[PDB]
Amino acid sequence: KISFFLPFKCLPAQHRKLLFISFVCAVLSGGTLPFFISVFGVILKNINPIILSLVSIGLVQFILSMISSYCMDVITSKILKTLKLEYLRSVFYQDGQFHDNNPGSKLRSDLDFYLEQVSSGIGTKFITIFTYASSFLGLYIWSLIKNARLTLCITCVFPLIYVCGVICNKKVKLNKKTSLLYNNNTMSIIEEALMGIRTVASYCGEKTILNKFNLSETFYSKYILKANFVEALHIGLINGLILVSYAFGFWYGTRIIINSATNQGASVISILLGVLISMFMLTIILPNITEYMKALEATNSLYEIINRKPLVENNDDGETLPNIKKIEFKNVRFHYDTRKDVEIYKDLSFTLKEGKTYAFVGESGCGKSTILKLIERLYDPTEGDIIVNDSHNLKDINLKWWRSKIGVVSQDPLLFSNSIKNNIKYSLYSLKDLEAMENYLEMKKEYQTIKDSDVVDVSKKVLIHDFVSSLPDKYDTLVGSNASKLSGGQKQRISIARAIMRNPKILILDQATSSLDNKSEYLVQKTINNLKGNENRITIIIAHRLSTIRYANTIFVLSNRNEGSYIIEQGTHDSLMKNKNGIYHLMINNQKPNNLRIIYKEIFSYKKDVTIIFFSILVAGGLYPVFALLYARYVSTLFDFANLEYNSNKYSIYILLIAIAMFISETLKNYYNNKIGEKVEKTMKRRLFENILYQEMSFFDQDKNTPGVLSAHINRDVHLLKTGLVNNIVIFSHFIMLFLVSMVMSFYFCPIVAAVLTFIYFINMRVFAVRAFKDPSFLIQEAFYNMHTVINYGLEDYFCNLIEKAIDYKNKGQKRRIIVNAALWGFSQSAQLFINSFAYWFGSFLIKRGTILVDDFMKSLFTFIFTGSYAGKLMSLKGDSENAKLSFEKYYPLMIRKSNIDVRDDGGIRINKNLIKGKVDIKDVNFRYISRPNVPIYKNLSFTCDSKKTTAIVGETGSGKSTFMNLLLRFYDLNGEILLDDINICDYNLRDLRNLFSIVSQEPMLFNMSIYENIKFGREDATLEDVKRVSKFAAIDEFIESLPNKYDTNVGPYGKSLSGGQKQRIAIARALLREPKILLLDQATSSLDSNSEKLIEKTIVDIKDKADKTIITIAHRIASIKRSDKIVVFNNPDRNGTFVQSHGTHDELLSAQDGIYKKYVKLA
Ligand SMILES: Nc1ncnc2c1ncn2[C@@H]1O[C@H](COP(=O)(O)OP(=O)(O)OP(=O)(O)O)[C@@H](O)[C@H]1O
Ligand SMILES: Nc1ncnc2c1ncn2[C@@H]1O[C@H](COP(=O)(O)OP(=O)(O)OP(=O)(O)O)[C@@H](O)[C@H]1O
Ligand SMILES: [Mg+2]
Ligand SMILES: [Mg+2]
Repeated sequence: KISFFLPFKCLPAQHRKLLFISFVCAVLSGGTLPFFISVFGVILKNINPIILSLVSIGLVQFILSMISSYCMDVITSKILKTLKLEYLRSVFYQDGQFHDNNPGSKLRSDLDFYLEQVSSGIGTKFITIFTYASSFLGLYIWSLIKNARLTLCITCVFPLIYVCGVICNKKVKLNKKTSLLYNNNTMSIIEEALMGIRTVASYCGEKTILNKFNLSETFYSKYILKANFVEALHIGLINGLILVSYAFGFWYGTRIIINSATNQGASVISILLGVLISMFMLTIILPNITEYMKALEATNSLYEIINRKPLVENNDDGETLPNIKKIEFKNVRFHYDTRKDVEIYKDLSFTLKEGKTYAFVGESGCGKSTILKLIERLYDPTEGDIIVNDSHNLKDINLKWWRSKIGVVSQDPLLFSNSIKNNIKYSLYSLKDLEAMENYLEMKKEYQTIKDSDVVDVSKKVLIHDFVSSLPDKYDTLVGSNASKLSGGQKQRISIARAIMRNPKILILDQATSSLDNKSEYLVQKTINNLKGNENRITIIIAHRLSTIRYANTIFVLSNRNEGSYIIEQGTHDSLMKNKNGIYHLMINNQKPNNLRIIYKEIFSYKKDVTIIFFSILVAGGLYPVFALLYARYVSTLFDFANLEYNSNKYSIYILLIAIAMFISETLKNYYNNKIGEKVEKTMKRRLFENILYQEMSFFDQDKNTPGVLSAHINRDVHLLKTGLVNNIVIFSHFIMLFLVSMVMSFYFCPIVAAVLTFIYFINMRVFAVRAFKDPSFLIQEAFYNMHTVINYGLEDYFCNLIEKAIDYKNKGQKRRIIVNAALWGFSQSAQLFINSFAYWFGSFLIKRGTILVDDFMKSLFTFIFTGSYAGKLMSLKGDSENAKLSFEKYYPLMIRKSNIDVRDDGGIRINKNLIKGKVDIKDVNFRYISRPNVPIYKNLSFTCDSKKTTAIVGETGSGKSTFMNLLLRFYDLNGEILLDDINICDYNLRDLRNLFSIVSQEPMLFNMSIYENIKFGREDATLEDVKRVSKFAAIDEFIESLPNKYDTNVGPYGKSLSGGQKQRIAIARALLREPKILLLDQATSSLDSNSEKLIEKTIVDIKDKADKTIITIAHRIASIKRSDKIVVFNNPDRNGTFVQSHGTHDELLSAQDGIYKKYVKLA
């Protein structure tokens, strides 16, 4: 065993008393039915006071049962809050090795899988057990005092039912665990598809994903259906065993009758009829024990994750030094966990003092960013040490205080999606929390102390104050998901400002000036190298353009030329190039309302599946009241002896025949339920995702249709249907069949009372049917995608407290919807006696009149007890049925919506890839975004690229360079024209338009498949030989052939298990395999050293030496621009638009008229 009361362990003393009250106020309400029997039996056989007593005990039953339902639904939605908060707080404090093996899409699935079990095992189903177990003892203890030997045969049977459960549970968890893995698999395909929709749409790979989705769901439905078969057999078998035992009891009971009535109604019949009700209660109890025993394992598995202990603990056991000096590596080694057989470092060691600048240079696979991550203690070394100030090791200093001084600008900027000033002010929270919380909550209030004076000047210091002051909502406008609204240089400037604001002692810049022109870079560098406090700090620059590090106290050069990188040179700018003919000299010489009808229509189509369940419900529903015959026709044939033994042997065999029919009906009722529900779930899951995957780009720029929201809709609110909407109907049908059989059985005795009270039961049945700060999922996904920023700037408790205010905001009807359900639950348990009292009332008159007898009245009233007692099951699945309908109503329009720009339209000019000139002409252009329609960008653009020529485009940051590309691929429609071979782009049947282009985007992206499949994206029919051929021009087919599982190696999610230079060359290779007619490049050499850069340049100029390809490029390095044919300059003198100024300079007209190009040539 594990335990019993785990979910109720971590509670305060304010809810434990509520638990005690809810426990005690149910046993009382349960022990009134046998008390009612004991009173009614003695009072019937002998007017106002008795009716008043009956109504009074009914009322106190109502009042006692109303409280237990209110004081139980309050604990449920506090446990379900506490667990979910404790889960995702010991995920932020976990080390980095935990995040490599456990992707973010694997955690959400487990979370919202186990919480469903916990919710469906501690709700209203917890109290029905205890309130129907009291009625068991009330009738079992009564029947025991009279004759115990007749009754104590089932206690010998209790051990046998305990054995089926063990095996029938052991044969379940295997399949459930095997299905959870494929669930985790198919959840990692949705997020990666929605984040990279711009690439999927461009390469037409939105059909390859559907096949993976369908395979992963097909291997899932099989195992889940195989698992939920055993559970339909277990409960179907227990009923049969119980009825067989009852048959043995009846057989033993007839023995004393045949003895006495021969050798010398009846009380024995009464005893057996009292025993029957106990078994009828066990029929209701047992199918809720399992669902409670499923929750213990789930919450155990959750506490297993919550009580994890990582290697790098963020305790408060560290130290606090005065100041920072002399970081020092000493014989460091390191390797990663996935690739245990791939070493990186040989003998890494150096020293760094304060008040100086430093630099790192090398190839694109060495260890630079790995050092960046190794300083901040995301990871730990294996053999060396990072001793600080020659008397203290880094594994003994307080991590919070150490991170309270470092400013970071990473190789991939990661901003949140609220606003600019809040993103810039987030740097200070981790310092104010140190000021307040370590003095004497004083934290949540001092965040207002941060005034709007430092934001202004720190924005002035990065040349963004002018642009941010021109648009509406200066410091209040919001940025989209991953800051998709802004541009690259803008995000770099925002991150630099966020780093400067806190005045760090240590600063680490990792390719921060990659997407910025020469002039702004020079000005920003002049600003940073004279900032206040520069007399004592340590700045660490990493760069590929060696012009920015001309001044530096030391320059470290390192290489790996095949078992580990190492340093080869040390010296300044002047004392390094003139010394020898090393690598550095070569480098510097190189540079120089009625919607639910859609569901039922799908249910009433599997015609042979709805038939069997119907004929099984018809048999399992009414076979308890049919026993009423078996006694009557038996008791009618007691005083006709000399043939009694024949009947006695006959009716026991009839009971056996009924027992063997209970089994089949129950198990076929319980299995085909889930079989029908899963098949609705699959279709409703597929259609939504399929429709969403073909929509346009503006649909994804909206505020609410974010990637973290849609996945939750799909998974959760398509899974809810199977349970709620398809099980509740089955329950209603079972109840209806009980009622329809009981009303037939009651006419057999006396039709008057039946015709009277069926009306009342119909009315009481009608009551049950007709009675009726953003989201949490946004924040959780937004945190899981940007874990590095959140760990660097110390933002765990902030999001923790911020998600609580959304859980509470979503729960507002959580208070009103409970009292209604509690009143209904009380009315279910108290609607039985109010009717019996009225029956006695209007029966006394007719009995006194002399028209109806007492016996038939009694045994016509007694037979409705089953349908009176079964009403408690009409309240176990109400909330999940309502939530499902609400969710369906608020995701149906996504399912039905259609797109304006759809690739499936197959009508238009079909274009062949044999006769194409490749001329792109522009007549006039005017464009404006919908997110902020006051900012004009383009005004009368005019330029051309003729055919098989090379064209270069230079401009200022924010001018619209990476917007022409998007307009050219039908991401956004137009006022103006763009012509390909003198015909507009809107009339080409864009399946072929997107076939002959090939882009190299500004931020590459990869998926969790292998390299072989990522390079084959789009073009499925291709051999490994073509891949080997095309991976040679990319200058990457040496690293891959030094690696286990060369082309079968699995990259991580989004490409995090590779570097930036590799991720980019792989994208280049992917673009070259398609054999494109038009090649679009956008900063294709931003993260590459000069050697790889000139190799790819050799490939490009070789391709340019021959015809049959039209190339367009964008770059800031002046070196790779002179070899073009025409150079186009964009400008924006007054902030109203852009127009062409220069045209066709080609490095021969650099200063003829006043322009900007004459600066960009000389500044670098
Ligand atoms: N999570 C990971 N698991 C396993 N290996 C990794 C992981 N992240 C990076 N690597 C490997 O570590 C090596 C070093 O990568 P590094 O961070 O030094 O790239 P880089 O030098 O910054 O590249 P660039 O110079 O182009 O920016 C790479 O060869 C890469 O394959
Ligand atoms: N999704 C969007 N919604 C609204 N406006 C946008 C969106 N994307 C870009 N913009 C606007 O377009 C302008 C320029 O965008 P773009 O990214 O094309 O410039 P860029 O030339 O790529 O900049 P860089 O040269 O730094 O990459 C920005 O000022 C921005 O306000
Ligand atoms: Mg890097
Ligand atoms: Mg750009």
